[PDB]
Amino acid sequence: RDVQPYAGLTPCKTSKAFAKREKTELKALEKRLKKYDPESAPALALQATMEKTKTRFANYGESGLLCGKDGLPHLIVDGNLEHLGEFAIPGLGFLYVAGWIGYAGRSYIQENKTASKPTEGEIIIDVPKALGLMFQAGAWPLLAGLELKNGTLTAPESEITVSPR
Amino acid sequence: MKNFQIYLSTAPVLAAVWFTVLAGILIELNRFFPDALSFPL
Amino acid sequence: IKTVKIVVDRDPVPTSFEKWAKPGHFSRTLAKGPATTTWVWDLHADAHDFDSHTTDLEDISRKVFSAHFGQLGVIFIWLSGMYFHGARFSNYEAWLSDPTHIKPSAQVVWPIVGQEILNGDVGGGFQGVQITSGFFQLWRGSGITSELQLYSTAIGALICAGLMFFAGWWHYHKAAPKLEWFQNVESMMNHHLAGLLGLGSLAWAGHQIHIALPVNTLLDAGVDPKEIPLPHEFMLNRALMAELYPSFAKGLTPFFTFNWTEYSDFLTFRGGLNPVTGGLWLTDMAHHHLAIAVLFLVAGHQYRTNWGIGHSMKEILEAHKGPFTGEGHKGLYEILTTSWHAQLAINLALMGSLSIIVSHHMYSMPPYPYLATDYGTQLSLFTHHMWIGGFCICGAAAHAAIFMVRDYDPATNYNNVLDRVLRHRDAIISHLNWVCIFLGFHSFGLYIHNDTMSALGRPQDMFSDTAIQLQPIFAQFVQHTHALAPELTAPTAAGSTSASWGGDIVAVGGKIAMMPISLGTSDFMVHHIHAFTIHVTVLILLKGVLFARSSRLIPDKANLGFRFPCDGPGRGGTCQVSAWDHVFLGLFWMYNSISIVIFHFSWKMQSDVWGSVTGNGVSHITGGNFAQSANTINGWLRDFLWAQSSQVIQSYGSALSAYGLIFLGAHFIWAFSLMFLFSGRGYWQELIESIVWAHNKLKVAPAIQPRALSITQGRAVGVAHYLLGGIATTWSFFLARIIAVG
Amino acid sequence: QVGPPRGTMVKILRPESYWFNDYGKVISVDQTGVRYPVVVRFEKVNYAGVSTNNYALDEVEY
Amino acid sequence: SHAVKIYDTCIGCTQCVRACPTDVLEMVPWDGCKAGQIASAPRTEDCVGCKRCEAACPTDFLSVRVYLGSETTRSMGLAY
Amino acid sequence: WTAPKLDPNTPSPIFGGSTGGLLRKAQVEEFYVLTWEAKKEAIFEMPTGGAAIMRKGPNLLKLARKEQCLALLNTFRSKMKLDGCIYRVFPSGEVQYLHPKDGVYPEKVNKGRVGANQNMRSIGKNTNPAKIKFQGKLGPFEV
Amino acid sequence: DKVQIVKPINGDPFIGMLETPVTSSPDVANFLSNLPAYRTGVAPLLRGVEVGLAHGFFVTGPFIKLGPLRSTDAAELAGCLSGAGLVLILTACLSIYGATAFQREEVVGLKTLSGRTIAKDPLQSSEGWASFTSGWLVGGLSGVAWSYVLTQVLPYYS
Ligand code: CLA
Ligand code: CLA
Ligand code: CLA
Ligand code: CLA
Ligand code: CLA
Ligand code: CLA
Ligand code: CLA
Ligand code: CLA
Ligand SMILES: CC1=C(C/C=C(\C)CCC[C@H](C)CCC[C@H](C)CCCC(C)C)C(=O)c2ccccc2C1=O
Ligand code: SF4
Ligand code: SF4
Repeated sequence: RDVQPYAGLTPCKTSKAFAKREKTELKALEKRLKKYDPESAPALALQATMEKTKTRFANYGESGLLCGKDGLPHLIVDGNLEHLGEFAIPGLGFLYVAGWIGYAGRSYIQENKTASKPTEGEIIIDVPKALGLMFQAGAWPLLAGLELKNGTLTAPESEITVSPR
Repeated sequence: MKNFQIYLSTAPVLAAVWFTVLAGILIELNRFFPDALSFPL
Repeated sequence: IKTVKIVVDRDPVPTSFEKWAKPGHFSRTLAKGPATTTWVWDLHADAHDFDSHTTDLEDISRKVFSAHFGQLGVIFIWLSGMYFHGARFSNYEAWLSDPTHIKPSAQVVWPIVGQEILNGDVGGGFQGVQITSGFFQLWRGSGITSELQLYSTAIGALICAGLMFFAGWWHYHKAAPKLEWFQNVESMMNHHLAGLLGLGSLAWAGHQIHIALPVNTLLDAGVDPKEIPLPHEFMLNRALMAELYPSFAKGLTPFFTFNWTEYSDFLTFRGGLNPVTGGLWLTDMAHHHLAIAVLFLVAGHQYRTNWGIGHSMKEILEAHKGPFTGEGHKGLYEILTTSWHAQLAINLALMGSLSIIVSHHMYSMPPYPYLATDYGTQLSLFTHHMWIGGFCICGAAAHAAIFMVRDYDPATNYNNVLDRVLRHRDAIISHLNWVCIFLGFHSFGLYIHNDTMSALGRPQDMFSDTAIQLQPIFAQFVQHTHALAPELTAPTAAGSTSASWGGDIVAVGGKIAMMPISLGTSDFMVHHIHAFTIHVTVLILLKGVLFARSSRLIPDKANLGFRFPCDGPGRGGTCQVSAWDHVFLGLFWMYNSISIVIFHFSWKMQSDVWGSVTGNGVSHITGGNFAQSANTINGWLRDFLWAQSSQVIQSYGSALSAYGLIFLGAHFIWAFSLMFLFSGRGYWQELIESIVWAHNKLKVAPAIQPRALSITQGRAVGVAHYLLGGIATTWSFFLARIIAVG
Repeated sequence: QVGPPRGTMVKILRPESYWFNDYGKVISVDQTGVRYPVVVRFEKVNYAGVSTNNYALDEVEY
Repeated sequence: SHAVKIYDTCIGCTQCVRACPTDVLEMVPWDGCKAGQIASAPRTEDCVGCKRCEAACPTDFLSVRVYLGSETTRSMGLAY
Repeated sequence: WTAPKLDPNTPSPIFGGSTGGLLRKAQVEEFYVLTWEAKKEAIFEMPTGGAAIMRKGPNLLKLARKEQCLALLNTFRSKMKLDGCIYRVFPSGEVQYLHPKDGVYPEKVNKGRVGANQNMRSIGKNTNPAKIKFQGKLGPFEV
Repeated sequence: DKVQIVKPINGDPFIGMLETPVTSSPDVANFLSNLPAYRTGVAPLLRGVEVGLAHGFFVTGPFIKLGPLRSTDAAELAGCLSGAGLVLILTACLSIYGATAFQREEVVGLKTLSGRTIAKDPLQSSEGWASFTSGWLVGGLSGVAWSYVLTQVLPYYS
């Protein structure tokens, strides 16, 4: 895709410095290659590395990246629609995954707190129940919203131990 | 046998297995979808 | 006089996973369960504290024996891995044909995240991580010419590891020996001299003679490894072996008639280095191992076991007493036959000193073909064995202190050689501290005065070679006597033990295998620095051991334990009083000293030994700047740290980029250790209280209560990360530098 | 008999207590007019590792 | 010297007294606790400040407290 | 316990000497004497360092600190189940009965002891240091 | 018959010292006892005289042979003036030590190892240490001057 220049950053696809970066790396690869005869396995490995570099640079060109004066891609994280894949979408993926991990943990700690000996189950994890809670934590945002609305997400002030101050 | 399974269910062994598997999946994703600076669109 | 015999309890413990399912079974406080997060660290800390688990010494001895079996199984796994990688993941066969120009490499990385760049151009139509363990040189010196031989011994090593584990299981669960078995030290020495060292050295001498010697002779002559006859064709075909070395045409007749002079072609005393490979003469090494075998076989018949001939070590201890030492060595036999920690202290001290000597003797007298020429493996081996030695010595101090707190009994040590040491520990520590101060003041002012004079523009007032001659006259004398040893005091030696003493610089393929080492004023100053740093480490460790049970500050310290954080802020403050804390500081200084030893080694070798002869004199790596710059701290900062760091910091984009990343990471780990070192538990516990409040707010409060690390554990983590970061920084620096410069 | 019966959960009101604002089972209450008669047992240990201590009648709530 | 104070939460378990390495603490009769005895610190001048009493006190919060103050020879624990 | 036990010239334990003994502080300031009755001859550990043999019957031992004397006496009581008393000796030549300071070990409640340094309140009921500001007070603990 | 050499100080095994061939050997004891510091019956001034002479004599030598002007012809004069300056500093140190050190009674006496009661050293007093300091000053300056003379006079000096 063709992205508009933003914050004084030209698109990497049409950036001469991006082409120079690609060129330089590829030439370095060639130099590394030259000492190896083509039949030997390092020669093929280096040619595959060159291919990988070319397709990486091409993919970065097409992915609507903005490059700077240095010639390397720069991320726009202000929320711009043209660069949402830089931070927003992977940000949403992280927020979903991290909240899943945390909610699986919270659910297991609350469930194990009802056991006869909670601290032993804290180190010897009940794998079937654990996995059940882990897969139930797929709908973490919903269940967290329910806990927030019902007031059971947060313990009241009086129950929590505090310093004498 | 069952006790050994319980031993496996211990925190260190389970952490090692879980992070071994996780590193495996992440490495496989970086092999089949390599060099991903950003989510494409 | 108990008879030495084999004693065993049959099936003492059943083989079952019930204890695996229950963490902390070995203890009583840890067995009940985790109340707080301190329990995890307590579990791991006393995992191998067998004395604190069971009171009886029999069970402890069985646990130690089978744990040793498990360690040996682990070591055999590691050896199997190294040989297997040298077979399927290396260029050993290519390196065999061109050892001078092909970089050894036995690790290849998977091409996943761009890490394939670490597969450097090591030569031979191969890419991988260049290795510095010297394993290729070892295999070449052992006569290995094919990857199948490496694979075969790797599989053997894996089988042996399985056998070692099976032996540990057998000797804990099936055939655990009784306590009276382990206490047969006479028999132990008889076997571990005659049978472990004696027969082991004999076996290796036989290998060297029959396998390594012909194969390496053919390699020296220029024969292709793929054309060399196989080792069994030399060991069995006597005509084939006699073709290379004509003494084998006489069989064993000269051996059994004391006509051993006929074996002089393959059992030599040449001394020096092989001019083609740059390693010790393999005939010399074979003769060496033969004589070592004989000496140990004879020395292993010293002690009486079951027949009246021999020595009793108790008697020869007790008979050594004198006017200054009271009862002398009486009671030490009881110490060292009823305390594992005492034996562990002695054995660790000697192992550490030995590893140090091993490093010295291997750089100076390279025992492997194309080892000296490969500067990277030589530096790596020296630095490695130095660090192992310093660590083992620190552990020796620790276990000496552990014995002193736990297993020392005043009743059995009344007026013996140990009790009198405990009765004038004040004099020992004060004199050592005085020595330590003196040494530091003199040596540091030797550097600081020089820094000051140079900065003031007064080079004539410096302690350099030009201005003030602090010449190491005694070391130069020793060098002279050793260079002249083959003429007067070692007449049958065809040459000196090392070329470092003097004359006839050894070069292999342009690069210098070995060069005579000079000793100017910078060598004097750095050696007195070494002595200073050693003496301070010894001060710390010996103070910890001697004041392990009591002091004028805390008299009741023995019952506080070997490992306690303090006795309180009273008496002005009683922090770090335990002998464990002395090992902490002792460990720190050990690290500091090694850091100077290996820096001296690296700079001196790069400047005055390593290099390349081009027919117009030596072209050293750094150009001989050590003698004129290593007399100033600025000189070490600039011409050694700053100058030689260019390889590691500019390593990005090459195969040494991993070394650069480790350099940064080890810097981080060292600074991260400073967190644990400069802080205290109270702050971290209160921060945990706030964080626990935050968790309790959301009902995420763990059942196991979060706790700050114990003060001892905080110090432990601090010293561990400090040693890790410092050593790994030096590792990355040394390896990147010496691999890039070559 | 005064104070909480045995077996009930009492909320600690002593500000300095490790288990302040926490709930603990009453083991026994001393009726001989001692200053801190209420013995309260706690699932979780303090920094000293103990799971119980004594409280007055106004330092507990049920 | 330091200051050692005994508070009425003391249960008279004697552990502070048994833990003291300088004989600063002693048990005295007292009607306030069930055990019938409270600790006291008559020989406060001998308190080195090692705080073994606080470490050995089971009551939460501590019934014995040591406050480091003016440092004398005995408090500094000097053999010289 | 009508009167404190006086200090006689009783034999000292067999010891070969050490560098951990009395310093000049014994000469200028004070030193402490530990005396105990031994049921049998046995080898004990000096708190200064080294091993000494105690004599059957009464023994006398001079040490630099009260802590050393009390540590050794606690060893004797807990291991050998002995009885001992401690004196403080000044350079002027006046001894001073120290241990147990009552004729009864402090851990055992004894009649006649008067509570010293007792605050009849919990630790949290101490006032704030701002209220005792500009007063001759050690702290909230002393009010 | 199985002689033990190292013994406790004066036979008392409960004092922080041990008598060894370095401490209680007859030759060592006679040498130390004959040094001026241990001549307690002699006037502190004259003991300070000898002390100053010995100390100021040797202390000049390091400045002569290793000072900044060691190469110049004025090496000796510089080194001797350095030695005199150091003697003056040490005189200041002695004066302040004498003012501060002897402020206590020290009620305990002193005896010899034979058990003979002896009087305290007059040197170990404020006025005695003042007299010792004056003797130190005179002796140190005389010794520095003598070192200068000998460096200018002695035949085999170089
Ligand atoms: C390669 C990618 C990468 C990696 C390795 C990490 C790694 C980490 N992140 Mg980061 N992060 C990333 C990308 C990444 N992050 C991106 C792209 C974003 C933008 C969304 C974030 C935003 C982010 C935040 C906001 C936080 C982290 C935190 C953390 C740590 C714990 C995360 C976790 O799942 O714990 C397991 C998860 C839990 C125990 C549950 C805890 C709550 C989680 C973190 C969020 C759920 C709350 C909810 C959605 C509301 C969010 C409010 C927020 C917007 C302020 C860990 C070091 C946390 C941290 O260390 O801070 C102290 C943290 O608070 N990350
Ligand atoms: C049950 C999981 C869980 C949850 C939901 C939380 C939630 C929280 N923690 Mg806690 N924490 C946890 C575990 C958890 N923590 C663990 C295991 C540790 C020890 C490393 C900590 C150490 C810790 C510190 C030091 C701090 C927090 C803080 C916070 C808050 C900020 C967001 C965050 O998590 O960033 C912090 C995220 C991390 C430190 C990463 C650790 C989380 C790991 C990945 C979870 C491991 C458990 C996992 C889910 C498996 C168990 C379940 C399974 C058997 C089914 C939030 C209340 C901060 C705070 O007070 O903010 C107000 C803060 O300062 N946490
Ligand atoms: C599968 C076979 C098997 C089984 C079921 C048992 C079962 C038992 N053994 Mg036996 N043992 C075995 C094999 C076996 N052993 C072998 C092969 C050896 C020789 C090493 C021993 C040596 C031995 C000793 C010396 C002792 C036992 C003890 C025990 C008991 C405690 C178990 C425990 O807590 O360990 C659980 C421990 C682990 C799971 C950790 C295992 C770690 C291994 C040994 C080290 C290998 C290297 C390691 C992986 C390196 C780490 C590096 C990493 C960071 C990369 C239990 C009855 C103890 C006892 O009290 O008996 C009553 C005891 O003192 N065993
Ligand atoms: C000729 C006799 C002989 C030999 C070679 C050894 C060799 C060894 N002993 Mg010793 N030992 C002997 C007799 C012998 N022992 C006797 C008589 C006793 C009883 C008094 C002991 C008691 C003893 C104890 C208590 C311990 C050892 C240990 C060790 C090992 C130390 C590690 C080392 O250096 O690795 C060298 C490594 C190798 C040589 C590699 C191969 C390893 C195998 C095990 C060598 C085989 C030796 C064995 C005696 C012969 C097989 C007999 C078997 C079939 C019954 C070493 C393998 C320690 C150890 O590590 O425990 C396992 C240990 O704790 N030994
Ligand atoms: C441990 C080290 C070691 C080993 C194993 C060997 C081994 C050998 N050497 Mg070497 N050697 C060594 C050290 C060693 N050497 C040293 C240190 C020196 C320097 C002095 C020499 C110098 C030397 C010379 C100069 C010569 C040898 C030779 C030999 C071979 C002759 C063996 C022979 O017939 O003698 C007699 C051996 C025996 C009688 C033992 C055989 C017993 C068998 C195994 C009994 C099995 C019976 C069984 C119970 C039942 C049978 C059936 C069953 C298989 C199914 C042999 C391969 C000779 C040779 O040919 O080399 C090329 C030769 O000329 N050696
Ligand atoms: C022959 C060698 C030997 C043997 C048999 C022992 C055996 C023992 N030691 Mg000794 N010790 C040794 C060497 C040895 N040590 C050395 C070389 C040192 C100097 C460092 C010490 C210093 C030492 C101290 C200071 C103490 C002991 C203690 C102990 C006992 C308990 C150990 C335990 O369970 O901890 C299990 C092991 C650990 C908890 C260590 C974990 C790993 C650490 C952090 C290092 C890992 C570094 C690693 C290589 C870097 C990479 C990490 C990577 C994953 C990132 C046990 C008797 C302790 C004791 O109580 O004695 C009775 C004790 O306090 N030892
Ligand atoms: C560069 C930092 C540094 C320095 C200078 C010192 C210095 C010292 N340490 Mg420390 N130490 C350090 C870092 C350092 N340490 C660190 C980080 C650790 C880890 C915790 C330790 C751990 C430690 C322990 C555990 C021990 C020491 C000991 C010593 C002393 C050893 C004797 C010595 O060096 O001779 C004398 C001192 C020096 C040479 C220091 C430099 C002084 C120079 C030469 C200036 C000379 C005078 C100068 C002209 C000033 C006069 C004029 C001025 C007034 C203007 C000395 C006081 C040991 C000790 O005290 O026993 C002897 C000991 O036991 N240290
Ligand atoms: C301890 C280390 C050390 C040493 C050996 C030296 C040595 C020297 N310095 Mg350097 N210097 C040092 C540290 C040191 N310095 C440090 C850390 C600094 C601070 C930055 C300086 C700064 C400095 C400056 C600025 C200058 C020197 C100068 C000198 C020289 C003359 C000094 C002088 O007059 O001494 C006087 C010495 C003494 C009064 C006595 C020395 C000690 C005696 C000999 C001990 C003998 C004890 C004996 C063995 C005991 C016997 C007992 C028996 C009777 C029973 C000399 C070469 C000067 C120069 O230019 O000359 C080249 C100069 O200008 N130095
Ligand atoms: C940082 C620090 C702490 C705080 C460190 C805390 C208590 C522990 C370190 C953190 C570990 C990593 C907690 C263990 C985490 C669990 C194992 C959870 C699983 C891990 C998931 C996140 C993957 C101390 O307690 C301390 C004490 C004494 C001197 C110095 C210090 C000190 O410097
Ligand atoms: S103070 Fe703590 S320890 Fe001493 S008696 Fe009162 S309660 Fe028991
Ligand atoms: S501080 Fe040490 S000495 Fe003072 S009372 Fe508490 S324990 Fe006894």
